[PDB]
Amino acid sequence: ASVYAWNRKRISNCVADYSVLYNSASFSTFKCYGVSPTKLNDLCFTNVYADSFVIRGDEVRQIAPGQTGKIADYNYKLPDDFTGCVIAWNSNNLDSKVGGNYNYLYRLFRKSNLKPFERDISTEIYQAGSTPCNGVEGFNCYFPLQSYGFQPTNGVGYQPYRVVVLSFELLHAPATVCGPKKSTNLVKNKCVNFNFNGLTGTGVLTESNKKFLPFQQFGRDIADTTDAVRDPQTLEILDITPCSFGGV
Amino acid sequence: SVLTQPPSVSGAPGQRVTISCTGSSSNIGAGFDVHWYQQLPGTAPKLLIYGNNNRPSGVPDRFSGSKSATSASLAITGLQAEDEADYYCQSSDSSLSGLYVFGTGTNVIVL
Amino acid sequence: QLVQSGAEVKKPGESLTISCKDSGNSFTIYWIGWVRQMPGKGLEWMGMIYPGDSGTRYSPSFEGQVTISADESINTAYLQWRSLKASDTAMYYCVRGIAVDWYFDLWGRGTLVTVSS
Amino acid sequence: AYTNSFTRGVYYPDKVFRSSVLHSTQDLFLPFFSNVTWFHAIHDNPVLPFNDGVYFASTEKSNIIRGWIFGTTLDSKTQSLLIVNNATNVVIKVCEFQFCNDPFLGVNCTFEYVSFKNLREFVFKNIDGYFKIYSKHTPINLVRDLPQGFSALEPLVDLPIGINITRFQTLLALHAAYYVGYLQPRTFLLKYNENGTITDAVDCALDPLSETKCTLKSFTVEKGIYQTSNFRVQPTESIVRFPNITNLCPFGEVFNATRF
Amino acid sequence: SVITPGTNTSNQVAVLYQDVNCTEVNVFQ
Ligand SMILES: *[C@@H]1O[C@H](CO)[C@@H](O[C@@H]2O[C@H](CO)[C@@H](O)[C@H](O)[C@H]2NC(C)=O)[C@H](O)[C@H]1NC(C)=O
Repeated sequence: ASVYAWNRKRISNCVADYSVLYNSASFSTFKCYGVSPTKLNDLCFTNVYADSFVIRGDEVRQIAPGQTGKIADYNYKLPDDFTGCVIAWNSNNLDSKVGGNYNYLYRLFRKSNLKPFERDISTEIYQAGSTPCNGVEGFNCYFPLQSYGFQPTNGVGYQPYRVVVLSFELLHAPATVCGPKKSTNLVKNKCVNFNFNGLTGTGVLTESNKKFLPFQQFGRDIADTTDAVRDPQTLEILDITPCSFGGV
Repeated sequence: SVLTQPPSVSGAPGQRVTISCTGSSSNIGAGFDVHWYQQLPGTAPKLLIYGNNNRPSGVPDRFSGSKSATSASLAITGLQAEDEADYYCQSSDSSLSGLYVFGTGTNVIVL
Repeated sequence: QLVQSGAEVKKPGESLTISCKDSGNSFTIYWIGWVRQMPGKGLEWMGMIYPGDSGTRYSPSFEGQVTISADESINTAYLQWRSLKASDTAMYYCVRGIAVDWYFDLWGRGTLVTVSS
Repeated sequence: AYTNSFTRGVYYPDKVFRSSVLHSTQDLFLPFFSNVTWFHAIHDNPVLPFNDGVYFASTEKSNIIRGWIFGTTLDSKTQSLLIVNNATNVVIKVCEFQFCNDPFLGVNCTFEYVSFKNLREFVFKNIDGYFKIYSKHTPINLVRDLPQGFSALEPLVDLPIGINITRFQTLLALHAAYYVGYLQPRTFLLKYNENGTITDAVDCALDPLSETKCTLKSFTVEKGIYQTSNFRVQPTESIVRFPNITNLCPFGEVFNATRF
Repeated sequence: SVITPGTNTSNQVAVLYQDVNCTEVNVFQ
């Protein structure tokens, strides 16, 4: 899709293997903010957003949090607290064409900046002058959408680049996109180290009389630590008691 | 994901003939052009129409074609005896699996 | 105009290599590739290579079975077979390919390969 | 007419379990003792701005209200959220329906989903593209006005639609009054009992007594004098002063130049 | 500051503004 009308893809209710994506050497730029790429195989997230577009090869540095320029300022602005990954690879031999390709357009003129994660497909004529444009091209009334015009023979600074942005929501919620890790039978009344949906800990899992609401998942104490969990496979509630300890 | 195509048709010299190539929303949908190719018996083949509206050099003007959403068709006005050949309709697909998919093929008989 | 080799006959199990040469001075601009046609039926796409950055694309029905390479100095594409089978006898065309619009433009005369046991 | 909001419009703020704890948090809530519009249904479907969320309420005896529409223009030009519950079926639609000139019920689509004696309350909000709808139905015995008391609101559905809603409308059956209140960003101190159900809360900015309650983090304040906040006068206007010069700096003299 | 009897008795309170001549803002100076 064009950079000014980028599509958004939903990923949920499946198991994803980020190892097969990371090991590929085709990608030229691969930057993950907030999460280490090699550890994505263990965490389980609640939802994945995928965004895809094509930009100029030299100007691929602009798609990053807290950046200023043309596309970031006017077409696609990333949030300042981004927690996700950005992948960008050369696509000269797939999107460029001899004699000029005009299937891709990019916005240039707008009155105000763009809020993060907002897509605009407005086609109104820019009004750079006091006179009304009346939907007629002319003085101070230009078409806001022009094409890049990719060609195979230009330098590195003009080849098209394909960019895909993956974003996760790290909010505590019922998780549905887990990594490929096999489950293990659970043991009660013994000091074990547990991993529930990516959250790790140590302690003893015991039976509980706590009445969670059907939508209610985790319980916390004063110190923000976890106190009771619900097993994802079997809808039971387990209290977590720290292992015995003491000075000698 | 091969494209559907009727086996063969017949025609008479001096009259218009028409052929069709039909597919699905995955192959011809989402605005994907269809091109046409020839097959001379025992000869290296040659192009007919690319982009569904343009036309190359060295081809007679008696050929035309257009697409209607899911289907596409071409017409020959005034077929002659040398039109004894095989014709192919080629399109693309959404994924990189089907970058180049061809139809089964169609043939015509004069008189 | 693209030149090629002749028609050859070989035993199954050996390795056969065909080559297609382009005389033009615009080799590293467009794509090159291969196509097969089984006698009596229509053709099917095989593989396609961009020599500008050695990009290689295959078809799912012809993955691993065959291998295709190309060189930007001699300006030639090689197609090599692992193990010839009795049912792979067909007519093979080296093809020049254009981008975006995804259509072929012009091809050579091709080559004929026969395998018998 | 107008009405007293009392203590309605309180919902669970997150999915974390707490019990017997006084927890303080800032969230969009219905300010206590506010004004809600009283609409009649005799012998009335205007266009109301959305502002920052909407608390909705109804009391029902014949199921006249059957659906809701939300959006910005409501003329098939932009996507509008449309919710209908017919008998035992629920339909949520985000398709660009061509609404009738005066929609009523007798007696480019990207999303479709298919699943006075009674008082039913709703809260509608949009947070980061998440449409959150809370609801609860309860039996009451009062016809004049809203019964006084407290009832927690539980969540049922969350929808990742992403519509910038500024106007809305209900669906009345024409040949069951309802109330509309507006949410604000007010800090609240909720008292989670032993069973995890919020039974009490205080409007932290309603009056100085509530401010003291917030400062001491308790529902009971002992006799004495306490310090709770600081008063500061806010500025009224901005005054910018610069020298009165008009000459233009010759940046182009140096930034052009044939040879450097 | 908020001057208040215990809630066990009443909910009526008084408000004291510290060290300000209260011209800018039943008042006893
Ligand atoms: C150097 O020269 C260029 C023109 O070749 C100047 O660019 C013009 O600047 C004026 C004043 O801002 C604009 O009205 C024109 O539209 C600009 N034209 C172009 C080509 O952009 C440039 O300002 C000069 N040096 C500086 C100060 O950057």
